[PDB]
Amino acid sequence: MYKVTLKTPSGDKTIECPADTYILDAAEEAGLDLPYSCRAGACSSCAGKVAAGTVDQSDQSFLDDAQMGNGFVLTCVAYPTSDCTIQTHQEEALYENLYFQ
Ligand code: FES
Repeated sequence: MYKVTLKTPSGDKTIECPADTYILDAAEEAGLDLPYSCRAGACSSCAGKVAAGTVDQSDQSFLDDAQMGNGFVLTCVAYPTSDCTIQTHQEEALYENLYFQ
């Protein structure tokens, strides 16, 4: 898998997310304070933030490719296309920016 360090409001943890399996599976495995939702992309409140590396969230709701470069991504239907660091609870970041990055 790819090693993605999820940045949670409680800290950070490196998970192993397969190139076929969405981050949240490995994310919850790692022990994050990450909720569980649809895994189908019915919303974007559970939108992770690509702090580092990259992931596959092309079919994200109202998030665009540029947002991924900005470091804004989806946790439900996305997984690392490389080893990365992914912020969790920063859903707003796609909506505005959250001023994190
Ligand atoms: S629950 Fe609908 S996208 Fe996470």
